[PDB]
Amino acid sequence: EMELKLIKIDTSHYFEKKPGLGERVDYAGRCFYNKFQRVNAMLTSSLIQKHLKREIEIAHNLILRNDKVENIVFDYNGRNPERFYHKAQLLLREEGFMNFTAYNTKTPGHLHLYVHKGHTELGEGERLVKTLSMKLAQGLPKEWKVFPSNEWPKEFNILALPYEVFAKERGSSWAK
Ligand SMILES: Nc1nc2c(ncn2[C@H]2C[C@H](O)[C@@H](COP(=O)(O)OP(=O)(O)OP(=O)(O)O)O2)c(=O)[nH]1
Repeated sequence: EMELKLIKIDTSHYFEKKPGLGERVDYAGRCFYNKFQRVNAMLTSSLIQKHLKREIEIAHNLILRNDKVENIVFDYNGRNPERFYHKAQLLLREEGFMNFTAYNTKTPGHLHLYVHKGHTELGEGERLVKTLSMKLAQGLPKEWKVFPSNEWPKEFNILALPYEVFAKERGSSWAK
């Protein structure tokens, strides 16, 4: 199971997955089909339970007002989450990140790994997560996407609510 965990989800609005298809979006010379509809109403406790029951499929917006993000995220889409998570956690602690949480997503094997950085300017967070992704791809075949990213439209920087906690690490360091 899992109760309520602090990704510091923005609850002012949410995104609902719709059947289809998806609405065409052109972005940076490329085509996207958007299968999620923004809902301009609060993400309530009621709605999350419905999501956990799989009666609905809701996503929260990674990008906060003033283009800040609270988390950078690895979206792992492979079938070896334990191997992925092991190499990711070694990389993270080493690059200074000791606070992160991996959650199970809808497809067995898949995860979202949130790195609990704190409010970060959007561009900087895009860059930092890309750089980590590159470092990680040296030691593992790339079967993840990273968030936030400018590779897709701003509204595709959303994450389906997590279903279960896969793993979690916490810590603090002090030198000199
Ligand atoms: N706005 C928008 N966001 C999307 C769309 N497709 C995916 N996303 C966002 C929400 C998803 O949680 C996130 C990662 O996409 P994935 O296809 O890996 O889905 P997800 O991780 O939720 O499930 P899974 O890997 O299948 O366990 O990307 C879309 O068509 N429109």
